[PDB]
Amino acid sequence: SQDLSEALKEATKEVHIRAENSEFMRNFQKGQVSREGFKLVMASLYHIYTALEEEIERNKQNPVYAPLYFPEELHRRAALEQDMAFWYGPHWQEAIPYTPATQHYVKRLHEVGGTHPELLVAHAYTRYLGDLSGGQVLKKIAQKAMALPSSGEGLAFFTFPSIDNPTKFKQLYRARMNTLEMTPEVKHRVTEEAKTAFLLNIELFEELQALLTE
Ligand code: HEM
Ligand SMILES: Clc1ccc(CCC2(Cn3ccnc3)OCCO2)cc1
Ligand SMILES: [Cl-]
Repeated sequence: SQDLSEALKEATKEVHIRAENSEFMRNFQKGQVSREGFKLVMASLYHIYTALEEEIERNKQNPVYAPLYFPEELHRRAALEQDMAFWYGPHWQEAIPYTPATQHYVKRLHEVGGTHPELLVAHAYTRYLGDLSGGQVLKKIAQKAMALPSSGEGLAFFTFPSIDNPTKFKQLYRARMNTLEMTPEVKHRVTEEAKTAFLLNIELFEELQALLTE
């Protein structure tokens, strides 16, 4: 049939266009982004990734994910912790927010990681394949807007020190992604979960936009 890496690209091209042009994003690309909303986004990602990576570890030995286990090159938890200490200070752990939409996302992550590990790959895709495609353009909007150092403090999340060429790594990852055992049943559910992952995102951005509009 059709390769998984391309079945997912197709299955999410529509919803990607709705997320890329959601209100919050539309605002971010306008350079209009306060420290307040940015910290909000970063804190939320910290929870999302802490959940995703905690589940990837639980299933790293599992053949439904194993081929994609790249902690040293992809994982964001460590980088996000550095960003949390930078934005929220030393005791950020007891100061960061945990909004409802974020909880919904984390809840789903644990469900998949605990009971539908074969779908776990739909979330690594949505999250990591995305981070290797445009954390370059938005990175620059951020630095400009808030006056952040080229050195990287406060933007650890956006850097990949162990990956030289993200485009090339992304290609490798796609190929590896296509070596996983796939059956109609699984290929169907996996792409379906990727659309859900996008919606959880779109929902999260609508919720943050709401909060910021005091
Ligand atoms: C600030 C709004 C966004 C912009 C401007 C943006 C832009 C892009 C661009 C330019 C690409 C690469 C295009 C290509 O394939 O040649 C891309 C890929 C991707 N984006 Fe976004 N994106 C945005 C938001 C999102 C969101 C909210 C998600 C979901 C967390 C997301 C998930 C992805 C994924 C999964 C890919 C890789 C698809 C693939 O190549 O198979 N993006 N994005
Ligand atoms: Cl404000 C904000 C919101 C979301 C992120 C996260 C990662 C990311 C990764 N990504 C970039 C292009 N396509 C996906 O998702 C959307 C924009 O960047 C950073 C900053
Ligand atoms: Cl939608």
